[PDB]
Amino acid sequence: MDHYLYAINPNGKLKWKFETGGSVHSSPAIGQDGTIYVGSNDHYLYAINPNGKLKWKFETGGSVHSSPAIGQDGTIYVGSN
Amino acid sequence: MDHYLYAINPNGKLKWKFETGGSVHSSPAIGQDGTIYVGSNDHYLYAINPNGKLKWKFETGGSVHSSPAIGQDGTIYVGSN
Amino acid sequence: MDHYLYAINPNGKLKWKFETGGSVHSSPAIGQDGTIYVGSNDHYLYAINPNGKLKWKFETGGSVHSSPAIGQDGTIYVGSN
Amino acid sequence: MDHYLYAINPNGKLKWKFETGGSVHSSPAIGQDGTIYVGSNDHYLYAINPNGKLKWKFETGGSVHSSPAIGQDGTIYVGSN
Repeated sequence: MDHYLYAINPNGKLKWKFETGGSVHSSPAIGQDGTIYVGSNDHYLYAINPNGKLKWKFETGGSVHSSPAIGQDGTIYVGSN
Repeated sequence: MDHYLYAINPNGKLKWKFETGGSVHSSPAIGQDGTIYVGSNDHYLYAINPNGKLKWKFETGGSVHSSPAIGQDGTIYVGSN
Repeated sequence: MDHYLYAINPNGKLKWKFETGGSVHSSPAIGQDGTIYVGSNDHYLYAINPNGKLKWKFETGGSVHSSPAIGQDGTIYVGSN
Repeated sequence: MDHYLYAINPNGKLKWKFETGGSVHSSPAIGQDGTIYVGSNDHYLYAINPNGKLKWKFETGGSVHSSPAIGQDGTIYVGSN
């Protein structure tokens, strides 16, 4: 499979996709600085930069179907399976 | 099973329905000009006008479960299976 | 099973629950007038009043795991399975 | 499998994790005082402080897949299986 997070332009064209190690069921969230957070079936929560490069990957105990929330001070909240 | 994205008035009467290729697990998102986006299990991220006409669809490698998010500049982000 | 939509108070106590005909996997959305919209495994999208009584129920072709969006003019958008 | 709700800093380092009873499919939501809410497959809608301490949990009849929504007045809405 593909396992990618997609970033698509208003005109229908691709901007970038980013690869995780498993399927992306989480829905993306976007913090004040433009960072995109999303979970994967591969265990991690991923921080991707607006241009599509990894920022960091945090590792939890299981797959991530829960979708992140961002609180005022920038904390990212998400559950794990 | 149904497979549509439904537009329904606050009064409860249907406004329009747009048939996609498979079940819509994806929750829609609304951009600045009012375009509605939503994944489809037919592997596409769809984008609909406020009048039920297809604007465009973007082909992903797999089923799109993830619900899209929209950045400040209109970029549409979403994950695929 | 229960099939209910729950409305819980900041203090942990119950305000009301509402019964559908099947399981509630959709996540709720809230329109400007306080109306709560959510889907069910039983096929319908449900409009519930702030006090917990039905407002109307719209019927689609399949179960509703997609979660609704509300656009500016009050349209409710949701997919079906 | 993991079962936690994770709080992670914008820098990527863990802030706290709060163990719930089962997998967290539910996506969290953030209220006015900063309380984080989230369902759990252990049949509860949880509510966490910004410091990883349980505020309260509310027992539903079944697994809570739905992600909560919050009204103007702080009421927490959510659906159950």
